[PDB]
Amino acid sequence: SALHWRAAGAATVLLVIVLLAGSYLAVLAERGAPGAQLITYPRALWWSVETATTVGYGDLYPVTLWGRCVAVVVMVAGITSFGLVTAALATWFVGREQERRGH
Amino acid sequence: QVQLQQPGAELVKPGASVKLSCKASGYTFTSDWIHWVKQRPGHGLEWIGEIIPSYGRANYNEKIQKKATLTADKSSSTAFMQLSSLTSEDSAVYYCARERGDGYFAVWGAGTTVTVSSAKTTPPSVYPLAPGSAAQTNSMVTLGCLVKGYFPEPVTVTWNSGSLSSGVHTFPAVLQSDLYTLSSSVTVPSSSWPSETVTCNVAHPASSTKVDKKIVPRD
Amino acid sequence: QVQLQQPGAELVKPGASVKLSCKASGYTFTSDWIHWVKQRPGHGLEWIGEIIPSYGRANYNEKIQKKATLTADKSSSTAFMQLSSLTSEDSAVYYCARERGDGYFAVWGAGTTVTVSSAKTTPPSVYPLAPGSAAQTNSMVTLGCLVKGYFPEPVTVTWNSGSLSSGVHTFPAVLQSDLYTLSSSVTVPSSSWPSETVTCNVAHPASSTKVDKKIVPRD
Amino acid sequence: DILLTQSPAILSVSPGERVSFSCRASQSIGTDIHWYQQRTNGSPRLLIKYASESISGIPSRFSGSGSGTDFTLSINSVESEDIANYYCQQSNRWPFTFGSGTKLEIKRADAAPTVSIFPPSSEQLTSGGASVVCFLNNFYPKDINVKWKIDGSERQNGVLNSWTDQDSKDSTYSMSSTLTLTKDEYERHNSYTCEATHKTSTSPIVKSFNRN
Repeated sequence: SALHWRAAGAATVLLVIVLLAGSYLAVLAERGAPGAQLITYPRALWWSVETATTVGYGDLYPVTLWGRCVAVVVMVAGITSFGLVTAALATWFVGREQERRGH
Repeated sequence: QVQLQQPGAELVKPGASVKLSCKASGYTFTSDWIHWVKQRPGHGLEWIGEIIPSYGRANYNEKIQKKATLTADKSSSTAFMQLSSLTSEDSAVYYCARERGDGYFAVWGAGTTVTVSSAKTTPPSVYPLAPGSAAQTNSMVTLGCLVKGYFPEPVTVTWNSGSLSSGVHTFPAVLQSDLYTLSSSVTVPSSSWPSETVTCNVAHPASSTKVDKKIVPRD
Repeated sequence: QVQLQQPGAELVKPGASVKLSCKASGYTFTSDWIHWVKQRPGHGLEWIGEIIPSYGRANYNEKIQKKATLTADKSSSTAFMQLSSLTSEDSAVYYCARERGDGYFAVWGAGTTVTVSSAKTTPPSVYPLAPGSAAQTNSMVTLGCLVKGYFPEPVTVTWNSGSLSSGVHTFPAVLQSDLYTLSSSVTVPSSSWPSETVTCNVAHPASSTKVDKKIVPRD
Repeated sequence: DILLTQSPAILSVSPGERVSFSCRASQSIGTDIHWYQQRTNGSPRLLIKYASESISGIPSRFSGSGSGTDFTLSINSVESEDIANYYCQQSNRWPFTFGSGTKLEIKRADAAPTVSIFPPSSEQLTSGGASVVCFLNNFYPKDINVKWKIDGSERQNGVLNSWTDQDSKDSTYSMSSTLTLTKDEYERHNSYTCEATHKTSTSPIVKSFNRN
């Protein structure tokens, strides 16, 4: 098992853990802020997903400082994880293209 | 099972404070919130506050003056609310409720009647209520017992320790000279009494009193 | 084509149930939804529910008590609605309609009149209505026929099997002793009768009856 | 904060008829509304969650509908046990809030009071006190008068009355009337009579007893 694949696997696991902790910590940051919607666990999990993917519909979003901090970690984990998958696909294609060229 | 357990009553002198408890059983999750809800006599439900025992974070209703302070004891699965500096406006039934972080209160405590006053605790006096002997019997017969001179509210009245439930009325207490009085009524087949026994059980949580009284015909 | 076909009528004893059918023709797509819409006499359209036959998933109006259950038979291109435990409040015309998943009902069934009662089915009696002979003729002449003593609603009245449509009135039925009565009126050039023939056709779906009656002058 | 409006505050229906409680939110809250039942002396009990979702243990009779700002709790065919207050609660935005609640009331057939008088107990006399207790039980409607007479003469000093809320067992009401006296003043009279005047009878229902 080559490095770029172990890392893509590791990244994906690590993102799922960030999604779960982020859901949990978002609700804990946002309860106590009047008007907040990010305040029950099921939809916080959906919110962490659509944040990690950078979709950001706008149905849900943090309004407190620490919910916004949790959001940033989730965004970075998500962009980084998907970028690491992209970089692993690059490595696979580049290796395959070496062989196909006899290099 | 009973998933949340709360004391029946606390009497608090004006200006004093009190710690209300709520011991949880059943499934407990890292994610569970314990909520507190106030109900004044003749009034609706009032959300006071919430705490997550696993992390110890608590939030309070802002819209109302903040006399409360919420803690939890993870070891004892017990949540505490400290209401401090109370007034007559704070006399109420205080419920606790459990919410799994998905927004609704699936299960509730029986609630603690908190009374703010300077009067002393007084266990009630229980008296039988069997008919006079010149009373004519129908196919049913009506018995009762009289709970008078107690303070504070509440008292619980059951009949034959819960087994009798059909045919039961308990009347709201009335307040007279700083003592409460109510009666309770039971109706059983005329047939069935006093052949089979009828007893009223009166618990008064504020004085840790429980008494039984058998209802026998008069001499 | 006729794209949705529904039976004209079902009579249902109170508390019983009934399966309503809707056979679709024309283009059918994997994406098509079949909808059900209730209309009580003198009232508007009421959305009941929907099903997608290709996947078999169904949704129901929550705002109204749920007596219905929707199924489909992909083989027969037929959608079924089972209304169970009916009351007088359930007597209505029930339409089915087809929606291509883009939000509007492009095509509708003719609807099924569902009557909840304990009364028996009764085919109508049809009687001619030709003028008396001392009646003066204008450039037009008016004929009719009388549909009485039937139950339940409805009946369809046509004239010369649909070919006559101008000059036609059918009056709403009136209800008398648990039997319905209506009349229908037709007006043709005086010229044109009885030289050319005039017949009323009366179908009563609840009894699977259809009858013709020629309107000839009186003896 | 989201205000939840429940109106009307009281709902009167006849036995077995459909009833609908209204909840209105001051802004759109999706389907994040739950409904609770509180009987006399009881704690709230979850009936419906997320506007329309059934709770196991809850009669099929109960249903919920609505989204956005307008929500309804419905009982198809009310029965006596449904006599309670009904509260809605939103969880869409912090903090959670409750509506002010709607009472269900059932208009049942008229019912005459069953009247009982009880002389004071030997236990209570032993402590220098005497209470004569009258029960007026299981009547309908709630409008009722009780009169006390000692030795034929009306009495109003020392009379405390208490009325139950509508009974969740039979949709009737009940009332207690308690005449308290000294042992001494009780010993100084013969007959104690309790008289009930109710819509179901032009003559009063009367129960009495002689201390002798």
